Amino acid sequence: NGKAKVSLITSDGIKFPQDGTLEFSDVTVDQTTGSITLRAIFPNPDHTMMPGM
Amino acid sequence: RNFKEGSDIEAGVSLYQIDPATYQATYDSAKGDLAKAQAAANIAQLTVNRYQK
Repeated sequence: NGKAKVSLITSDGIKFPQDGTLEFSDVTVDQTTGSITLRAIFPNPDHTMMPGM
Repeated sequence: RNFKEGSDIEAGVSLYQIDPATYQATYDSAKGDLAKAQAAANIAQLTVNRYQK
C-alpha cells in the first residue's frame, strides 16, 4: 500500500543497516541487457554506500 | 530538477531549471531595448498625434 520497499544485501551476506524506497520503475527496457532498470533510493547517513558496488 | 522521476508528465510542463542567470540577462537586455524602442516610438507616436491636429 506504500510504494515500495527494497533492502540491500552486499557482499557480506547480512542486510544493510536500513532500507528504503523503490522510487520508480523504468519502462524503457535497455536494448543490450533486455532488462528494466528500477531505481531504489536509500538513505545513507553513514557513507557506507558507495556509488557503484 | 522539478519533476518526479518515473511519473507521467504532460506537454510543456516546465520541470527543469537550467540556470536562468545568463538568459535572464539577455532577456533583460532585450526587454530593456524594447523600452528603448517603445519610448522612442512613444514620442514618435506623439509627434504624429501632435502633428495630426
